[PDB]
Amino acid sequence: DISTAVVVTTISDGGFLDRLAPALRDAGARLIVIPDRNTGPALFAACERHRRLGLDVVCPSVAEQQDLLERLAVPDLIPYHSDNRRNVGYLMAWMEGFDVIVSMDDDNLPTTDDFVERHQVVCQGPRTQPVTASSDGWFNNCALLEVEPTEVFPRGFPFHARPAHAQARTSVCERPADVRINAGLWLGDPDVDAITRLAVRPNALAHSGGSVVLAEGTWCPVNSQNTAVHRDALPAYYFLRMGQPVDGVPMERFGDIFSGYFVQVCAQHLGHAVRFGDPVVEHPRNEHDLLDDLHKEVPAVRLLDDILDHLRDHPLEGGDYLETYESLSYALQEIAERVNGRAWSPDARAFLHRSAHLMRSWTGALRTVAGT
Repeated sequence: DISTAVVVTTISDGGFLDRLAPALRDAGARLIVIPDRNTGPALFAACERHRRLGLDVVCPSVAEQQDLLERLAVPDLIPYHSDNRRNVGYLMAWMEGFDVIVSMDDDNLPTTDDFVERHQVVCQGPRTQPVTASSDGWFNNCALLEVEPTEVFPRGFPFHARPAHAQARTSVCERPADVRINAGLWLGDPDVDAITRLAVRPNALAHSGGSVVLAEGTWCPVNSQNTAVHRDALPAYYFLRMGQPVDGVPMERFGDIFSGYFVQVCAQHLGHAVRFGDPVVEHPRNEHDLLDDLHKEVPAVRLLDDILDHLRDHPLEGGDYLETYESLSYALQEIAERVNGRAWSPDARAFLHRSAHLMRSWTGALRTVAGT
């Protein structure tokens, strides 16, 4: 019997619970809600109300969060006033021993009653199955949706790849694959970068293309808004800390762009696969300072293409996700000094070195829980 924990970090009143609780109550999943400093006492009351409405929801105060993190010798790992606190749920799910961790934004909702069931596709084992390859090494998961004005790419999709991608070949082949990451897609406002939402304000109308499993060597960004990770891969899913300056501008909003590529690079080196498609969620068009999104995303966007390129020519070592993830952190340190370009000021290069330390601090903590 497959156990599942859904992880959500929020500073809201808690109102999403009222419409989120159905899919998770019926499937008997656990919801881990990770509050921050600024989370009013509304949520906790919504937490306990929904609990004896049947739902297995837990909601640890910042105080409980910091007790746990001190015991794991990681008091400074996870900052406050940040959706990085997601990581606290990840850890808790992994300690309690769930099979499936689903990362959810406090912002979208299941559109089907089989939501939890379809995310269990990451516990079906290795089997031969249709596998999707792309001659350019990239796959565009938004091609699986009907958007509205024009075609779009996902947030985190590399920019150097987009012009030639229309001329790439897509294959499908029955081959051994082992799905460990299921990235479910989004109706309404699709997960595009700020550059794209300013330009075309896309609207995702339907899920039309079914689902796919990417061949080794075919990559695609994976966010943490509607994503199932098998407990084994959880170690490589550390949500990257934002705030590092690129040429003086502090990076924000790409912590899951890095997590999604890091777990994917890691999964593939271990013979595992990323899946895209169902279960789909609806993400309401809740617009805000789109210009401020852009200023926050441009620093990370200026780096990501060079980082991806160098990751393709860096072999990793390791037999499990922890060992592979630490290998990756060391590769990022070498990439940091090898890479060239106008955006690679000394603070940008140092960004890779600090995240690398932070990934190893994260794996250190996993090692302590698993040592006792």
